[PDB]
Order: sequence, then C-alpha cells, then structure tokens
Amino acid sequence: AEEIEKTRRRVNALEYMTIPQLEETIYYIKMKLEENERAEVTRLIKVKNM
Amino acid sequence: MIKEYRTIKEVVGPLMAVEKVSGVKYEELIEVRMQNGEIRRGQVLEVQEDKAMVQIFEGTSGINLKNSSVRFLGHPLQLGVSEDMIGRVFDGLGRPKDNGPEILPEKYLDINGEVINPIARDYPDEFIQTGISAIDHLNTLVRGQKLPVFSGSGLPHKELAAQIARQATVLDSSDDFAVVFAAIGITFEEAEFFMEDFRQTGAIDRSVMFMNLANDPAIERIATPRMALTAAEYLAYEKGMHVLVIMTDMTNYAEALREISAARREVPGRRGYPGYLYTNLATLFERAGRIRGLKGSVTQIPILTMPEDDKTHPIPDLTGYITEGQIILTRELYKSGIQPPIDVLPSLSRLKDKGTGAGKTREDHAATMNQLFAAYAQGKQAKELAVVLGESALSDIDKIYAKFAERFENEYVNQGFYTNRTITETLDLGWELLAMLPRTELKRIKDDLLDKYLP
Amino acid sequence: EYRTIKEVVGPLMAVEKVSGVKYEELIEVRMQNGEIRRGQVLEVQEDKAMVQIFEGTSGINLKNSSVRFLGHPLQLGVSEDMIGRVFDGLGRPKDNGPEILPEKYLDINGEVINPIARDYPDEFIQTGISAIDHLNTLVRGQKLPVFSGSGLPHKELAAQIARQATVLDSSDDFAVVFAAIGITFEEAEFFMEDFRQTGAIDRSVMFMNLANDPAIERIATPRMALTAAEYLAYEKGMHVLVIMTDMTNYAEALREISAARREVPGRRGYPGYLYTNLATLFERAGRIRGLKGSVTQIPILTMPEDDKTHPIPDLTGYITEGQIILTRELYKSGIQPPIDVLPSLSRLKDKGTGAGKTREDHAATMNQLFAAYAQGKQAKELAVVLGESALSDIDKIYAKFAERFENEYVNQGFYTNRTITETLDLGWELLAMLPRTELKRIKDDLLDKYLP
Amino acid sequence: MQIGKIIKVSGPLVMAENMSEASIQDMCLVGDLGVIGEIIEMRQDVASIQVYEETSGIGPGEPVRSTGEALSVELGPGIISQMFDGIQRPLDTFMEVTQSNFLGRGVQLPALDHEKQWWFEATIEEGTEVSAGDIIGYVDETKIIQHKIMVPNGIKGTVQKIESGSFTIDDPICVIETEQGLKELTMMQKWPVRRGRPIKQKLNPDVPMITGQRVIDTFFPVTKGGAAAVPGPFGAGKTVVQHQIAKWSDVDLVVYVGCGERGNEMTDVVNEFPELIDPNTGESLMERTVLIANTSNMPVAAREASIYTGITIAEYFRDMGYDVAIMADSTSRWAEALREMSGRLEEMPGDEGYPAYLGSRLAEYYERSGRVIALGSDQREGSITAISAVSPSGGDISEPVTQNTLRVVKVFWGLDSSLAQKRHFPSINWIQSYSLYSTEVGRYMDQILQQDWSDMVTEGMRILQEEEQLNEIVRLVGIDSLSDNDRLTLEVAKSIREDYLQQNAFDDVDTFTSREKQFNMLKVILTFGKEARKALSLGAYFNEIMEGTVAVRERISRSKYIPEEELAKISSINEEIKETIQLIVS
Amino acid sequence: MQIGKIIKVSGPLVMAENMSEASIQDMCLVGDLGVIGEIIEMRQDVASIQVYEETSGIGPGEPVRSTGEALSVELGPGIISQMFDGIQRPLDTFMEVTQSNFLGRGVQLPALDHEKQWWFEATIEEGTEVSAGDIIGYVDETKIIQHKIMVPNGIKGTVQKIESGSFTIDDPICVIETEQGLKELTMMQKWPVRRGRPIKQKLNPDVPMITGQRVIDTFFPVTKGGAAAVPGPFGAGKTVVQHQIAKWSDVDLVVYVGCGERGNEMTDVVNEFPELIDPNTGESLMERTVLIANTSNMPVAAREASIYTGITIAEYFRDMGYDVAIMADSTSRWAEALREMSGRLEEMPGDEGYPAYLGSRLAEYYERSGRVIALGSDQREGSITAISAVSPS
Ligand SMILES: [Mg+2]
Repeated sequence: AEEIEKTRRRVNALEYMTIPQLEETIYYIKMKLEENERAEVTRLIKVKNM
Repeated sequence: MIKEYRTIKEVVGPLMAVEKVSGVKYEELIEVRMQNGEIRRGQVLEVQEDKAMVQIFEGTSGINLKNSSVRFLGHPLQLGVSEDMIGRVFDGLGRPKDNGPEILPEKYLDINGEVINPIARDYPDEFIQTGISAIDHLNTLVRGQKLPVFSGSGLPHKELAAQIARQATVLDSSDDFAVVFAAIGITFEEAEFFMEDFRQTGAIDRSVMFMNLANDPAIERIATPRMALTAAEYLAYEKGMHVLVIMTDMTNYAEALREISAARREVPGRRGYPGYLYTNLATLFERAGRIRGLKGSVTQIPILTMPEDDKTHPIPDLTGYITEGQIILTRELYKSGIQPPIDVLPSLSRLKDKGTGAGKTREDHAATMNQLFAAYAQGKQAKELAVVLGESALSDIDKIYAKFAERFENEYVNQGFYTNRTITETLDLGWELLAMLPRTELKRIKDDLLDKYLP
Repeated sequence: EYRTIKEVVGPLMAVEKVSGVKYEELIEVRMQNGEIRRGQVLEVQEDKAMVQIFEGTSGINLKNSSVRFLGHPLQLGVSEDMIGRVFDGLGRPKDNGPEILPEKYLDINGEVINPIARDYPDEFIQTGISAIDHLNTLVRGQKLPVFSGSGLPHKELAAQIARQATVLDSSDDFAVVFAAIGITFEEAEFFMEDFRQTGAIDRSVMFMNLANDPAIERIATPRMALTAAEYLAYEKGMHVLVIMTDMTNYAEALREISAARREVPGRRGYPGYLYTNLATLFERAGRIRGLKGSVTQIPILTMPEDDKTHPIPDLTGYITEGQIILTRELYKSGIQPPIDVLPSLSRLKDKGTGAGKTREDHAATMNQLFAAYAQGKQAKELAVVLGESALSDIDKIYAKFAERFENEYVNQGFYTNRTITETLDLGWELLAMLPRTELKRIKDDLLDKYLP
Repeated sequence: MQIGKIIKVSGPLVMAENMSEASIQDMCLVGDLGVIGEIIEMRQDVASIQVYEETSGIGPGEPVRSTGEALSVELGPGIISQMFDGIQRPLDTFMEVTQSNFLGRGVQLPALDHEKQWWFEATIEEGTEVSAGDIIGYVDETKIIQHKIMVPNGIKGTVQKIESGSFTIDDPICVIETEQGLKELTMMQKWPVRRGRPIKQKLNPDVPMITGQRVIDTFFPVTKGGAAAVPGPFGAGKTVVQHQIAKWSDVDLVVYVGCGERGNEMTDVVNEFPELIDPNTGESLMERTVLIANTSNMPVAAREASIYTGITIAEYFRDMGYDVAIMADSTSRWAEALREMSGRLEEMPGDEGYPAYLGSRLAEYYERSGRVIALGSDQREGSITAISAVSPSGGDISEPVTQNTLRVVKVFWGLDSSLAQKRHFPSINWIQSYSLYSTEVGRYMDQILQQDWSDMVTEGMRILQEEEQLNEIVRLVGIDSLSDNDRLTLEVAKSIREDYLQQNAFDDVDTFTSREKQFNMLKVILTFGKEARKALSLGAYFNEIMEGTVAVRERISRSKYIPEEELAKISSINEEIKETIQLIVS
Repeated sequence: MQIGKIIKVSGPLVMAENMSEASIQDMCLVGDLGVIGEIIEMRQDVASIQVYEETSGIGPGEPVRSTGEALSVELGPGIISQMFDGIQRPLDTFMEVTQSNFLGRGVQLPALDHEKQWWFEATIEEGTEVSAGDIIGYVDETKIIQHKIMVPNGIKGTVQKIESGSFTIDDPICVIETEQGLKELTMMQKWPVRRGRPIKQKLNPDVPMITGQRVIDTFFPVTKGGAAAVPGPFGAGKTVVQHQIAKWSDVDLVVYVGCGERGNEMTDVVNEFPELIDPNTGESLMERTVLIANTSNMPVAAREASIYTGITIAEYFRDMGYDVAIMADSTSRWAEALREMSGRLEEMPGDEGYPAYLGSRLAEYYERSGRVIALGSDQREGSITAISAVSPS
C-alpha cells in the first residue's frame, strides 16, 4: 500500500506539476523566440532604409 | 564673447538641430533661450559642417523655433565642486535644491572625468564590515569596490542600501564614509526614505545628494550619475575622503539612454538599447577604487531593478559583466520573510579573497564560506526535491541538508535590516550551522580548522 | 585600365565611370606601390561598379590606384592531370608540384540537368563503415550528407570515407574530389597528410580553402570542386565521389557577401535565396543517360548549437536524400564514429542493396537491427524509471543488445575498414543474442541460412 | 604636406575632408589636441576616422595630419615585464611623463625605453649571408628569457660590421651589405599589427601544455600552438582560469591582453605576478610576462588594437623559438567594439547587430596562432597558444561571437552558471566542453606515463556522460528505483566531480596539479569504482560497500591536497581500496 | 514592343530603363542571354526585375525583352502525354533541340509543337452564333482522350467559315464575325496561370470519386471536385498510393505536379508514371496525363508556379466537360519557393518565415478546384479533384 502511494505521488507530481511546467515553458519559449525573430527582421528593414 | 545663434532648424522631442553654426565642439554644453526668456541647458551630441545636434535636458516643450536662440558655452558639462557640498542637496544637474547658501566652486570638473591609469590603481582589499552576514562572509565587500544590488520592483532594496550605509565600517580604524547619493528617476517616497534615514542617523551631514525624481525630465538622468561620481572622485582623491556612492535606479538611467538613442534614430541593439550600453555603463562603474599614494577611495554600490526579474536582460547582464560581483535579491526569499532577501547562490564578490583571512577577518573565513555555499546549494536542492516528492522520498543525509538550508535562510541570511553583526559573530554563527552537518561532509575545510572551530 | 576609384568602405570599393562591366566579374587592383590585388564585382551600375577585394583594402590610396576588369568571372582550368593534385579554393596549385596547363576554362555554376536525362542511382558504395554501409547505404549518384557539430569528429569521419570508399567489382576506380571550405590550417593539413600517408591522394583532387581565406573564395570552393568533379565524371567517364566540409562555413561566407549588397536577411539571418543556392550545389550529382561516370556527394555540415531545426541542416535535408547524424552523446561515450542510426536516413538505400549488390539479407537485417536497437534503448530506460525488477528476461537481452550494438557494431574506429560481408555477419552475431522468436521482421527463408 | 580638415565629429567617429593623398588604415593626428586615429573609410577626399582616444571638445574646422603609417608595434628589448595600453603606450611611463594618475589626450609616447643601455652579444660572424629571421646576437633582457635580435623582414644581404657592447635600441649594432646598399640595423624593428609575421611553415601542435588544471590537462587539453576559447556568463570565472594558465603553464612567455575589462584585474597582475617565483627557474613571473591593458572605460576602438598589438608581440617572441601563450580577456569586447562602430557607420549588420564580417576577423586572428617553423637559417620551432575568453549575453552561446569562435578554435571550455553557483570551480561544463586534441594528447600521455591513460580519460568521460543520462531521468522520477550498479556509477561520477574536477585556485597545493599527480588521483577514483564494481558482482550490496569505505573514500577526497613530493600517499590508496573492498565480502 | 536597357545588376535583382510599355508581373528575358525574369516594381520607365536564374555575366547595357504577358501556358493539341517544368518548358523538346542534357540559361522553347499536323474535325456549322466555351470541333490527341477545341474567352459572334481537315495549332480553322469585326480562331489559346479560368457556376462536390481503395472510398471518401491532404513520411508508401489514385479514379485526365522535389525522387516520378497502365484500355497513363516536373535546383519561379501551371491545365480540360484530377507533390516544397520569394522581396515575414499571404495563396489554389458548370450554351459539367501531398520538416 505504501509503495502504491509513493508511486501515486510521483505519477501525480509528474502529471500535474512537472509536465505542465515543461509544456508551456516550451510554449512560452517558442513564442518568445518567434517574437524576437520578427523584432530583428523589423530592425534590419529600418537599417536598410537609413 | 558669448556665442549664440538664432538659427534653429528643427525640433523633435528631446533633440534639436541648429544650422549656420561655427566653432562648435563635440559634447559642448549649450543653453536654449526660449522665446519666453526661460533657459534650458543642453549638450552637443553631434557636429557636422555648419550643423549641430543637441539634446535638451529639460525637453523642448512650448518652444518656438524662430524666436528661440542657442548659446554655446565653449566647454563641456561641468560641476562646480567644493567641500561645501557636504550636507547639501542638489538636483539632477548639480543645482541646489535644498534652498541653501550659494556654493563657491573651488574648481570646475568635466563630469565625464578621466580613466584611472591601471598602474596608478591601488588594489582594493580593505574589508568593509557591513554587518550583513550574507555579504560580509559570502560576498565580502571591500573598500573601493563596485558591488551593486540586483533587485526588482516591490523588493526592499532601499532598505538594504540604507543599512549598508548605516553599518559600513573598516576594522581597527575610526574612519567613516562620506556618502554620495544619486537618485535617478525614483519616486518621492523612494527618495524620502533615504532622506529621512540620513537625517535620523545624522549621516545627512556626511552626505552629498544629487536628486533626479520621477517627475524630473528623463534626459537629466544621463548627467546625474556623472555628477555624483565627479563629486565622489573629487572628495576622495582631492579631499582625501573615503566615499561610499549609492546610485538608484540604474535601470532608469539605461532607459534614458535608449530614449535619446531612439530619438537619434541610432542603429538599435537588443530591445532598442544602443550598441554602446556596455561601454556607457562601464564609464560609470569603473569610476571607483583606490589610487597609489592617495588616502581616499571610492566605493560604488549601484542599485538596479531587473526588468521582468530577468538578469539576462541587457541592463543587469551588462552590469554584471562590468561590476566586481553583485548582490541579488529574489522575490521568493522576500515572501519567505527573509531580511535582507539575499540569494547567495547567484550572488558574487570578485574581491573577497585578498580582503579576508588572517589579519583581515579570520583564518577560517574562506573555508567556511565555500562549505556553507556548497551545503546550501545541496540543501536547497533537497528542499525543492522534498516539496514535490515528499519528505520520505529523500536520502537521510539529504534531509539533513534540507534542514540546514531552511535553518541557513532563517537564521544566517535573515538577520533584519537593523542588525549589525560583527565578522566574528557571523563566522561563529557559520560554524554553528556547519555543526548540524556530519564532519565527513565538510570536504572543503581542512582538518586544521575542523579540530579548532567545529563544536 | 581605370584610375577612377570613388569610395572605399571597408573591404568594399566603388569604381566609377566604367562600362561593359558584368556581375561577378573578376578585377585587378594596382595600388600606388605597384602591389597587385584581385577582386570581384558584387554590384554593377550605370557608371559605378562595386567590388570586394579578397586580400582587403589596407594601405590603399584610391586616387593613385587603378582597376583592371578581367572581362571574365571565376573560371576553372581543367585537365586530367588534376588527379593527385592539391589546389586552393580558386583552383590554384597548393602542393608546389609541376604546374598544370589546362585543357579549357569552365564556369563553376554548372547546368541544371534535364529531369528526363537523369539516371537512377544503382551501385552500392562500400564506405567500410557499418553504420553507413548497412543501415544507411550510400549509393553511386546519391547526395548523402553528414550532420555533425562543433568538436565532433566529422574530420576523422570524412577522412575515413575518402580513404575506404570503394565499389565492389568495377575495376575502374574512384576519383575522390575533396573540398575544404573555410576550415583551419591544422584541419586541412590533417586531410592533406592523411591522403598522402595512405596513398589516397593519387586518386584524389583537392580544393583547400582556409578559414582566414577570403569569403568569396570560400563560396567558389564548392562550386569549383563540383565543376572539376563533373568534368572528370561527364567528360572523362570517371565515377566521382565528392566530400565537402564544412558547409556551415559556406553559408557564413554567403551571409558576409549578402550584407555587403545590403540585402535584408530571411530566416535566422540567412539570405532569402539560400535554398536555391544550396539546391544549385547539392543537385550537381547523380548519373546521366548515355554517360558512363557518376557524381556522388557527401556534403558535411556542423549544426549550430547541435540544432537540427537550424536553417542549414533544415534546408539541406530538403535537397539531399537523407542524412548521417553524429551526436555528442555517442562521442562522449567513446563511440567512434559516433553515428546515431535512429535519426539517420538514407532515402536511396533500397536501390543499392540485395543480391548481386550485397547479400539478400541486407534490407532484412537492417530493419531488424534498427528495431531491436530502439527496443534496447527503451528497455535500458525502463530499468531506471521502474528498476531492475520490472525488466523481463527478454528486456534484459534487448538492453544488452543495444549496449553491444553501440560498442561493437557502431564503434569500429576511424581506421577500421569493414567489408559489407564482415558487417552483415557481425549484425547477425548481434541478432544471435535475441531468441529466434523476436526476429519477426525477417523471413525464415533467410533466417535459417544466416542466423548464428 | 597635406592637412585634412574635420567636417564631422560624432563619438569616436570623425570624418575629415582634404585627405586624398592619405591611405586606408593610416594612423592620424586628429584635431588641435592631436589625438590618435585611423582612417577606416575614404570617399573621394573625405576620410572616415575612428579615434583611439576621447573626442570631447573636438569640432569641425580642426586639422588632421596623417602619419602615413598603419598601427604598429616597436619590437625590441624593453618589452618584457611592461604594461602597455591598446596602442602600445607604456602606462608607467605615461604616468611619469604626464604627472597624473589618469589617462589624458594627445600624448605621444615611444613604446620602449629608447635611452636604456642594453648589452648586445654578437654571436654571428661578419661575412655571413643573412635573411629575415636570422639571429645576429642576443640581449639578456631577463635572467631566463634571452631576447634575440633577428634580421627584419625585407632585409637580405651580408654581415659587414658587427660587435658586442652596450647600446640603446637606436644605436646601429649591425650593418648589412644589400643589393640596394648598406643597411644599418638596430635592436628594434617596427611591425604592422594587422599583418601576420611571416613564417617558413606551420606545424601541427602535438605537445600538450601543462596547465596543472585537472579538468583541462586531463579531459580537454590544449597543445602548445593550440587554440582555446573560454565562453561563459559573468561570475563563471573566465578570468581566474586564464590567470591560472598564465601563471602555471610550461611556456616560455605569456602575453596577457586585458581587452575591454576591469582595471583592477590588470592592477592585480602587475602586483601579484612579480611575487610569484618559480623555484626551478628562480625568477619572477612578471619577467616572462607582457601586459596589454585597454580597460572597459578606455577608448573603444583601442580594444581591437589591444588584441592585435598582443598577438603581434607574441609572434615576435615566437620567431625567436619561444613557446608563447596569449590571453585575450575578453574577445567579446573586441567584437562589441566592432558592432558599436558597425552601427555608427549604419552598415547592414549580421546577427545580433555584429558586422557580417565578424567571423572573418576572428578567423584571421586565431589563424595567427599555432606551432611554426620560424623564418631563418636555424629553422627554429616556435608556438603561439591562444586562450580567449568569450562573454556571451546571458551565457547564451548561441551568439555569433562564441559561434564564430568555435568554428576556428579546437578547444571549447564551456563555463556554466549552475556549476559557478554551486562553487564547482572551474565551472567547466564537461558535457558541452570538448578538445579536438584529446586523441593526440592521449597518445602522448600513454607514452610518457607508460600507462593506459587514454582508456582512463575515456572511461572517466563515459562515466560522467552516463551520470548525465541518469540524472535526466532521476530529475523527474526520483532516486527510488536506481539499481546498485547505477548508484555506484553516480558515486564514482560524484567522486570525479568533487575530488578531481573541482579545483581551488586560491589554495596553495590545489592551485596546481602535476601530470603524475593527475594520473594517480584519477587512477585511485576509477580503481574504487572498478573494485566496487566487482564486489557488486559477488553478491555484495551497494550500501555495505559505502558503509565500509568511509575511511578510504576520504583519502580520495583529500587526495588533491597531497603535496607533490609525497605522491606515494596516493598510490597506496589503490592497495587499501582493493583490501577494504574484499573484506566487505565477509 | 519596346526593348529594355539594364541599368543595374545586383544579385537576383535587375533594374532596367525603357520599360515604360511593359506591365507588372510581366515575364521578361533579361540580358543578352535572356534569362528568366519578372517585373515586380516600376518607377517611371525603370523596372525592378527579379531574375530567377543566375545573373552572373549580366551587366548594364544589355537588353530586356518583355513577353508582353504574365506567366502563362499554351493550351491546345500537343499538350497531353507531355512533360513540362513549372513554367511549361517541354522537357522532351529540350533534349531534341538543344541536343544536351541540360536546361540551358536563356533557352526558350515553345511548350507545344507548332508544326505538327493534327486532323481537325468540325462539329459545328455556319451561321451558328457562338459564345465563349462552345465546342466548334474536336481532335483526337491521343488514343484515349478526345481534345475538344473550344472558343476562347472574350470572343462572341457568328461563325462565318469552318471546315474539317489537317491543320497545325497556328492555322486558321474557324472565322467568327464579332462586334469588333472578323476574328480568326486557332487551335491554341493562352492563359495566365494565376488567373482562374471563368465558369458559369461553381457547384457542390457531392459525388464521391471511385478510387477502388477501400480505406478511402469507405471511411475517408473524396468527392469529384473535393480536395485531400496527404502527409508523406519516408517509407509510408505514398508513391504506391498516388499511383493507385491516378489510374483507378474515374477521372478523364490526371495532372501530376512535382514541386521542387529531390533530383533522384523526381526521376522516379518522371519514369515510373509512363510505366503506369490505364486499366480500361491498357495503354500508359501518360495517354491521359500531363506531368509537371520541378527539381530543387530549378528556378524558384518554376517551383512556385508549378501547382498553378498544373491546375490551369486542369481547368482547361475541365471546361471541355472532363473530370480532371490534379495531384501535387509536394506542396510543402512549393511553399518553400514562396518563402524564398518572400525573403528576396524583403517582405515582412509571417509565421515561421512564410509570407503573410501564404493562407491566401493556398486558398486561391484549392478554390480553383471543384465541380463547375463550364461556360457555353451546352452548360457542360466538369470537375477538378485535388490530391496534394504535404511533406513538412
Ligand atoms: Mg572576466
């Protein structure tokens, strides 16, 4: 019974805490990355104009 | 002869362009005589042909181009320095703000100053007891060091800065610190906290204050720290004082630079910040230390708030690349009730080796520091590994490290903003916490010290 | 000759009041002191013409210096005496050997082969490397690249292929065309010495462009090499194997010259026409109907940050038929060559395998070994997440399999040359660990014959 | 002759007209103050000049005069134990002359002491045919370093008149009969810093340098003539590592370039180094060192100068047959200096703002390093080992400077914030770090020690890698299900980390580790693992092994603090390990 | 029409003056060499031209000839059982004429044979007033497909003279008395590939196409005029699936389109398809197939115009009343050509580097497919079914 609860804890700790952390930490990074790519390209267009 | 032109070509934001102009030098101080007779000081940013670009400190609100004139003073932005500045309070340009007597300048100084010859430098190694254990032991501040505080909005960095100023002293000496305080775009309450604190300790009579508040023109913030540092270097090297400089908020300074930068339509670096942010910041922070043959010294403690609490932001990242370490405050420790909220792990002092040890603090300073650091990192690791997997999930020796980490934060780091620990107390306290760890785990301390100090 | 120079902005120069000047035209610059410096037209206008000097612009007085327009672009002098020689990026001698009198001068951009003129890759190439020959077969006329990273031994790999590559039978044997693109001298010297020490030089042509060489020379290097390759293959009927490295350095030279023309970059700071550019290079390979020889490309690139999504490995995988991938994880564990077969792919392997080319159990054992290796890694991971006890007796075997697959099959050494017989019979010895039950992706027509 | 007139001043960038007879890369006197500059662009008669000094107070209308020569260094006796600035000005002489503790403007200073009398020793004999690189004699500049006077590049003829005695660097010590006429030769020779000093042939650097840093010498070694980069965030410890290598390496000379960093660090070197004495040598550490300092708040354009004046000086001593180490701290500031100028000229930038030719520049620099056969009859061996610091924003090595650098360097010492904040020093990421010299150094080590060293390093790295592959699972499933074999692996890898990798630079014994002490320490650690591995195979439990090896594992932990003369106290541990382990099987 | 004069060459960009008589999106012949180009911009008489072939050797002074038309296709007899590139360059004709194995720079060869004699069979008669669409006659182009000669768009009136006989695609087969006057019709018509061929009415695709593939016809059906996306991972068997669709679907014509595919992959397609057999007759599928073939190294314009050239041909035979199947592989590589053109035109990037008008372009292509009522008095009914393969990174 104790082994089940220890295992249950880790299943829950991973399913509710660890994975969702990863899931949109990823989502955050990918959108921050695309945010900057689009920022840099807008910079270079102005620099070409000047 | 007064050099003045009535030929302003264009006015855009803080920038002004003057045409049909002669004999004007780069970085020359200028005065705009607006049509209403109001005077607004400025500075030549760029000179080409018969044209001059100038930045107006007070801004260009309500300016008529035809009926305004620009005076060129034939010298860079200077500060009238005097020992009479002690106990006085000035605004962002060094002009009196406390409604007192007129300062009679001993001499005038280019607020840009001059780079100290690296051979002329005297290596700063005099231990400053701040009273804060997280600093004095683990991130030791020495006299002449640039050691900033990395904070965030809503964090108690003003409390830390004031405590350091109240308790800073070297050992075996009756010396004190002449305090040069620079306020950069900070609010009234942020400013009055320091004002009231300096009065309740009488430090106000050992201090010089340059105040640029949140309602002051943003461009003034560029001159402001150079004013303070020029006052500091003067008092230190020409008046033999040990000067403690405190500048906040350094973030506001950087964002002022970017304003001008953006206004000039300069080629933007990261987040609009110019490509010369590192160089520009360095010309402020490298203005500190000791000089061979001279009795004075400049100790810089800049304060910046990390935007979005991210120290990979240009402002804290570049600062960290310049200053000799940093004192980082985390929001997590602040909520925990830690005073001061110093996270020793990402904190650093690059001048702690030659400042501590036998004759400076104690023979066991370096050893216990490295051992507390190692145990705290391991203990904090275990703490987070127990909050997510339970107390029963962790090794028996690691729970000890977890009990250590908690006790280290609540009893060693957390000491209060009005507590002045002697280095001897701090070190003895450190050994107290090492005693709760097995002797076999203290692998960074040699058996010389363990037999002598470990209870 | 024009003594009319207007501006010098960095290594870039502006020549005025010219005429009949063409794009990418070679030029000659005589400075005031008599020194001769060569360059290339990057931009050409009405009455202006912009050039980049290869050797820089330091110490140039423009009012007193002249410019000669050679009236031709970068060309390559070709001959059958190229074999056994070592040149630089421009194709000029680098070995201090007897200089060559060219048969003719060719443009280095080649031609687009008519879709209905191409011939299928048919012949199996024995690289002598098990991870490649067996699991990701290289076929004569393919473009099979090597995806590596900084500090990864692609150097030793590239040298090994060039050294061991051979076709079975076909007495007429290989002309290796090795091109070095913007690499350090220390690495180029490795390649040149390795070719001499083994004798691979005598069947090889080398184009060696260094890191502190001109960017324009880096760009021409793979174009020159392939031009010589096509000459040897389509005019001389040789079967040609082209190894080029480092392709990452090629793109950087492209960016440098792109910024000079003030072109706004595309994805991740690379030119918008990078695809066309890489396509123009990598497509110059394969067989042609009515012609004897062939061109086989092994483009080698270093993925920045070990990132497969990066433009350079991303766009190359689009044009090339698969890729060989080197991982840091295998390198750090002493596995050499550190080839990770799981993300590795050869899109033409099904053409260079089977009886008459290799043995009949090639495609069969490849699939099984690939499967068992994936089941092996899953098993090894299981024994850590759940532990020793959760392992089946079939799981412990699969774990032991992958461990031996890495340390005995993949890890052969950069100087071990394995015949495909030795490779295939090795792959069977490893499958012998598994019970006959597990090998379900092979026929037992094949199984009863080769299973140890 | 011609005098240009300023038409624009903005920061370090000055544009002046009437400069048509001037040349690109020429040095200039700018303004009434006469500050030092360089022509970087030229449009018609208008020259673009970057100023290696402050430009505050300089406006249009002021004169500009071209020196007609590019940025050069004076190469002769009086260079060792000297600290110069970016454009090679003696900072102590600067201090004396200007009578100030600060750096002024428009100050022209000869690099070397031109009035100091040295003793020249004529070793060559008159009537000998000479060419560039031939040694005509020497000066004992220091007790250990012998400064050799070589025939300058471009000079070829016969020695007609030469003698020993006491001269300054201006007195013609030698005369040469050339086809263009008689040539007088001094002890000093000028050289343009942006042009590599020519060699006979470049060689492959196969001899590993002894840095005494356990992680470097063992896992990621650099050879004499090799090239290494140290990229890391602030606080990672790039500077401390470069100092360790500066002070403990077995090279003849050390050239340290402070490029755009802290002034106090340079100040640390001029004071610490003269008191660091090598007992075998007997002489000071400053007497084999040259310092080039252009601090962060000093003129920006002088950062590039500091880099080039440093490497050129190194090439000079390399040409004598010396093994030279050149430290660049930091190369990022040089790159940031270009990016700064790149934007001021409003060029089209590369990635992250840097110029698109950033990679080409770095390539030009590192390719000037390397082990070579120097020019001359003697065909001497010389080497330049480049150790560069890189300072990526937020430790993000994805940036162009680190990325371009890794394309040309062979050794990558990746520093990590996590290690640094764990007091794991040197904070070198052993999973990201690499050395393309490992195989060759491994062969060398195997021969010298007559031990299977390569196997140990590979096994050491294999274990460290297996720990990484184990940690990435433990981080999210926990410690519970790890079999005895994997926990033993973690304990061995922990020993490699804590007892071998971690190394205190400020300790007296731990600051340096000999090659033979490194072998013994690593042998002991792996021996414990292997002998405890066998025990596990004989029914023994993991925790039984740890319980009974508390004493012997401590000796392993404090093995790093064992003095260099008592290495027997480490070899003996191998016997105790095997002895204690088998007793546990009872 | 006026001949241009190059005044600047920079990379793939060419600027030329004296283009005042030209138009935007006009296909051009740049330089003496006459490489493939296109008019993107025009200030005054100065045109900004994107050259889709190497501009090496090109310089100021050289002429620029505009084709007086946007990128178009020749439609008529001689088009079936043929293989073209993206811009409809006859690959077989290249082999014969140029006598090489290369698509030479500046080589321009007409898409169809303009000398081959076909037998024209007149089905209509004098004094019949005809509107755009109406079939005036037919020609048996292959042994399977009957090519129906239609009256081009923008032409209406009475037929004043028409007779059967052997003609070429340039000889006058029919004379129509229009409002403008007397206009003579040929057996060929031209049409820009990025303008959809007009219809009378678009209809719902409510009739399922019979593929014979059980998993498709039963669980995931596609209607005549519908569209289907097909991912193509390696070793999945997309080629087998595609072949099965092409020869078993009850469609009259198949239009295969290759977009910037790998050289060796493209060779498989260009060879294994003439090997395919029409089950109803027993001849090659090519008898009712038009193949577009583009390799990666081919001009970006050809890669990008591939699916547009293909479906314009599809629309053409659709108007005859035939059921056409347009098959594109790979559209993800087609998008690459568009992404490439986005960065080269220095536009503002959309998601993952694709232009912000990617969605539009994709919509434009697929909306041209479908069941329609073809123009004409007969109100015929035809359809275009789209099977496009997506092979994403
Ligand atoms: Mg540093």
